[PDB]
Amino acid sequence: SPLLGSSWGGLIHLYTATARNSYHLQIHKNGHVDGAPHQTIYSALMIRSEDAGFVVITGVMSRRYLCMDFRGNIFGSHYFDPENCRFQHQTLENGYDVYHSPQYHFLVSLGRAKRAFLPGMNPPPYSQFLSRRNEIPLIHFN
Ligand SMILES: O=S(=O)(O)OC[C@H]1O[C@@](COS(=O)(=O)O)(O[C@H]2O[C@H](COS(=O)(=O)O)[C@@H](OS(=O)(=O)O)[C@H](OS(=O)(=O)O)[C@H]2OS(=O)(=O)O)[C@@H](OS(=O)(=O)O)[C@@H]1OS(=O)(=O)O
Repeated sequence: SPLLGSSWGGLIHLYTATARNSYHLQIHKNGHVDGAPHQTIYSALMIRSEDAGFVVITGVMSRRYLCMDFRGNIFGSHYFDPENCRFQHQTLENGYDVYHSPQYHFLVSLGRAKRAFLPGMNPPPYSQFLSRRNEIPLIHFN
């Protein structure tokens, strides 16, 4: 499905390129967040950039904001809460990206192992992301 620059929707799929098992972050209609081996309409995200490297991420099809609780668990919420739904984004020296809670420090990741982004150490491979341009034709979104 060859798409033009004016037909991919500006949507991005976050892929755990360096993890042992790589997936695209998926936000389901019910708010559950997991991984999809290949791009799906539910892994298509709108990543809104703000100042100072902060971002607000929304799953286009689920209509939910990516949020995180105090334990680092991520989920999709229909309601935006600044204490849980805004992340600090940053590109590491190795070229991959990480997203972490400015209040809880935990890194966004797909599995049960939650790790805090702390100064003086490197984040684990499973928490590193690569932004992949959406390749799913827009007719599939709704
Ligand atoms: O926190 S831990 O130190 O215990 O590590 C857990 C995370 O380790 C990974 C790899 O991390 S990475 O190196 O940064 O990429 O892999 C480990 O767990 C997976 C998933 O296990 S699970 O029980 O099904 O959930 C194992 O993969 S698999 O064999 O099940 O397919 C890994 O085994 S293997 O090396 O692939 O053979 C296992 O590695 S190890 O034994 O700890 O060395 C992350 O999983 S990953 O994201 O799928 O790559 C783990 O993250 S997780 O949140 O725990 O799932």
